[PDB]
Amino acid sequence: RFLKVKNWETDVVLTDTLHLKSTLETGCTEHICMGSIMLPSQHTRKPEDVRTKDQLFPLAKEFLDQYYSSIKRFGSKAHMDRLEEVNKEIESTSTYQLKDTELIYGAKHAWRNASRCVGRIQWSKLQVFDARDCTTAHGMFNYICNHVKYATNKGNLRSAITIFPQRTDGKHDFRVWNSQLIRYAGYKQPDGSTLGDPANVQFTEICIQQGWKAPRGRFDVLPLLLQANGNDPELFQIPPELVLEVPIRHPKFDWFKDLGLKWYGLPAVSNMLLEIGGLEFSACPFSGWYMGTEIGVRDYCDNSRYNILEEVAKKMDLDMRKTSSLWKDQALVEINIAVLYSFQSDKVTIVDHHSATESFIKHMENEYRCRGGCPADWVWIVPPMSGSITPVFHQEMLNYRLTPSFEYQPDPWNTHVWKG
Amino acid sequence: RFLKVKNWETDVVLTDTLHLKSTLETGCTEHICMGSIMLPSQHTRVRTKDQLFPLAKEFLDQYYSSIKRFGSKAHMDRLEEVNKEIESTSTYQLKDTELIYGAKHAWRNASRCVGRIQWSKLQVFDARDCTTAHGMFNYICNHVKYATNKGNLRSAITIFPQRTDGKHDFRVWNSQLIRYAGYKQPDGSTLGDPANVQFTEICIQQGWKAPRGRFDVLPLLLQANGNDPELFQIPPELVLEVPIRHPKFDWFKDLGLKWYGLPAVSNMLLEIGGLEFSACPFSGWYMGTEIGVRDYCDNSRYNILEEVAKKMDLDMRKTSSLWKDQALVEINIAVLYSFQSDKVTIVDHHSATESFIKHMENEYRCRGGCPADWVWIVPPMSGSITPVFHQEMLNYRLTPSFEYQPDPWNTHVW
Ligand code: HEM
Ligand code: HEM
Ligand SMILES: Cc1cc(N)nc(CCc2cc(F)cc(CC[C@@H]3CCCN3)c2)c1
Ligand SMILES: Cc1cc(N)nc(CCc2cc(F)cc(CC[C@@H]3CCCN3)c2)c1
Ligand SMILES: C[C@H](O)[C@H](O)[C@H]1CNc2nc(N)[nH]c(=O)c2N1
Ligand SMILES: C[C@H](O)[C@H](O)[C@H]1CNc2nc(N)[nH]c(=O)c2N1
Ligand SMILES: [Zn+2]
Repeated sequence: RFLKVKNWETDVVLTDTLHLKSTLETGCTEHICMGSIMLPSQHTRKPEDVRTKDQLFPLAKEFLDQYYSSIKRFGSKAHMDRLEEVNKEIESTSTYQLKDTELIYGAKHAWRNASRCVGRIQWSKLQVFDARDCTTAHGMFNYICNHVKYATNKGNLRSAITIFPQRTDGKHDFRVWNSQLIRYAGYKQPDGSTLGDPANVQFTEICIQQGWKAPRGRFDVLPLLLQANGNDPELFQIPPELVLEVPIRHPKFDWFKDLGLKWYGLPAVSNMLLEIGGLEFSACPFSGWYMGTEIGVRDYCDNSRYNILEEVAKKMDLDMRKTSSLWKDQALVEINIAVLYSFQSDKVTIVDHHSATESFIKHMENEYRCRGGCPADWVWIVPPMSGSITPVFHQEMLNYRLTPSFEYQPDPWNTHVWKG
Repeated sequence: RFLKVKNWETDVVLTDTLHLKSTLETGCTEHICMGSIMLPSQHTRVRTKDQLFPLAKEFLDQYYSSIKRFGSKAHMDRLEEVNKEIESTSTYQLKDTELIYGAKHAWRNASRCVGRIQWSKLQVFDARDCTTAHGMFNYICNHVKYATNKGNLRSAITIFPQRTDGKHDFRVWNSQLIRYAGYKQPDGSTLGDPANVQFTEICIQQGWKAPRGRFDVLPLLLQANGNDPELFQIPPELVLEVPIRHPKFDWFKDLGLKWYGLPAVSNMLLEIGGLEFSACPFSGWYMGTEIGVRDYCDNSRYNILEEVAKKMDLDMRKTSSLWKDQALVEINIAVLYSFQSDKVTIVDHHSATESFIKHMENEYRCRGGCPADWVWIVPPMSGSITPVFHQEMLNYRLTPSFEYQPDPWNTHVW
């Protein structure tokens, strides 16, 4: 079966056959589309769902078939020997270890398969750091520091992922309790207002309970809370000289610097789960570089985040009485101009949403031609401002789940059995 | 099976049971989501005697429930009467009350429509007695004048006779009652609206005398009883237009932009209780972004971004100056400002999406849900600063419904 997608701006039609290799489920049915559900059950991974031999060798075999195909060795003796070796290791030890080459392939293809990621043109240039020999939270801290230094590269950002030991019985998990490696604290005040990043209040409170001495400012970089081998997590402070930040100023508005805004340069997601051949890597922080709107639209202008639209619109002296003045849209553009101006001026890698979406369309067409498709989630790919003046708005997309993959997992403070 | 949707800005959670009453199909499966396909086969559209009575029964069931007469004598009598009429005539006719209910509920069920908070105030014009294209023209002029109301726009639909054997179809060939012509210039580009180049051709290539201008109101091409379609010019005094100026940039007027007040979709199919109304033009009032973002700034449409930005003297060397985004906001300020100045009804995308969230809350509370298509509900600019961006939505197909149908010129047995 073949499936066509049309770009309604250019009339380019592409044909998807890759969806036939889709294994996991979407959450939709013929009678209901769940395409706007944020974290459906099919995109998450409960740690209690630890796999049996029963289901593991078919997942391994399918991964290894894909791997050996990509290296033009399908059906070779190396291929058959590896299948044999993995089979014996499973029935004997109930799990198996990936080779270094397989791990690198797996992590690159999990990103390649991430249908919500607009930055996938870069997928083949991922630096994979093998941390599967790590045993303690202190060792995790050291690996994460090296990831941050490497990825940051003094502003010339480089994509990277660090992969800690895989899940065994779900009782000895490695977890990074931070949602991102670098994030600002948030503090609920007694008067109900929030200081700092409202999205991080709950995690900030955990850190404080675990002994963090909170500066209680608006942009305090959170400590790392790291869990090795299923033990209680431990606190660590990232060396501040490793945390690259950018003060936000506007190229025309001199008062903008006086808002006191900054952001960090390195977006590094650390709470997702990497699935490769049925193995589950519960700690696998990865990082790239920012698209401007992630900071300028969502981080700064979501009502439930720093929420700076009013103050910016006040200082611009826009007509704030009626929404039809579009004072919110005007301030939004100026804030996003400032984010991009500030990063470029400091020579920190950033991409604007016009550039990123145009590159994604080129990536997607290439993937149709060389791979037979490119799974893509329109709801997430379209940028959160100026949607229809980017080319992805007009692009039909097919969403399906391929493995290897990144999955969501429950926050560990909800599942952890505390040792004390 | 009893599903929940969450708003991530407010944490409000709603429970949906209405989807269990879904009848048509989405195009998705458990292995693939087609949520961003413009026109799956299901959203496009002869009925045999067999499929028609269950459809009629389902519709009459929900109608008599809505008036609290489910299981009443009147209900059962109507069921058998339509049953008798289908067995006999191979179709049936709706009572006026059922027609009005069916139309309002087709709008209520339109999961892609952000304006549905207004669904119950729709003015239904019964045109089922119409027999000719001149009669269709008369009915449409009356609709346009009633709906326009000197700029105090009112929602309305006009329903022409239902499909019979599929050979006597009533169709409005225009996609909207009021749209601007488009012509392929000899110099290579496109004058007017590029979206309407084909239809503009079929007007000339059927008789129209085009002014070959940039904002020429297209004539109506009306098809009655399956005959050949006929041209009619809508009286200009009935077509309310708005010159587009900016409340700060005096040069804006020199761009020469205008738009019409009345958005009136004319090419969809209305399905009520199995019956098919192939000609059912309906109208409401614009959300500003429809004109300013899509009509004016789409690259396949009037595509004015570059010209506006040049007149603003923005740095167009690099995309990262966000000159497109700046111009886009100013264009959309001008649209709202112009309509508001001329006292023509318009809603901005902030007000409309806030209204839709309130509508969703009402529908979940009083109906058990509200089918909604996030890809279409979220506005084409400033998506995440509108509340619908953060609102999870369940998309499913309820009937009565509006459906797409093939363009007539591809189907007409000429
Ligand atoms: C290199 C530049 C990159 C850019 C510009 C980029 C951009 C984005 C953006 C804007 C999103 C939407 C998420 C949101 O709005 O919060 C996203 C999602 C995602 N990105 Fe990328 N990304 C990049 C690199 C990477 C890398 C290196 C990885 C992994 C190796 C990755 C994996 C993902 C995944 C898994 C998601 C999906 C999250 C979900 O399913 O909810 N990205 N990306
Ligand atoms: C009164 C104010 C109204 C507003 C502000 C409004 C707004 C919108 C918008 C912005 C869209 C998106 C489609 C596009 O971008 O081209 C839409 C779709 C739609 N509207 Fe409404 N509308 C209104 C009235 C009505 C009425 C009176 C009807 C029918 C009686 C209706 C039926 C529909 C349908 C069926 C669609 C979806 C077409 C599809 O499935 O692709 N609307 N509306
Ligand atoms: C690697 C990377 C690059 C880049 N430009 N941006 C990112 C962050 C995007 C991202 C990537 C990702 F994989 C997961 C998330 C979490 C999204 C949450 C879910 C609810 C609220 N938001 C976010 C990562
Ligand atoms: C009644 C009405 C009100 C309003 N504010 N806007 C409209 C027009 C919106 C609309 C409503 C509708 F039902 C159909 C269409 C045509 C869809 C095409 C196909 C892809 C691009 N557009 C458009 C109608
Ligand atoms: C409900 C809705 O799915 C949710 O708000 C989504 C919409 N699209 C998104 N797209 C991106 N890139 N990031 C997001 O967090 C979201 N949130
Ligand atoms: C391919 C994609 O579905 C297409 O561009 C859609 C996206 N969302 C839309 N949303 C609305 N309201 N109107 C549209 O025409 C579209 N076009
Ligand atoms: Zn779907």
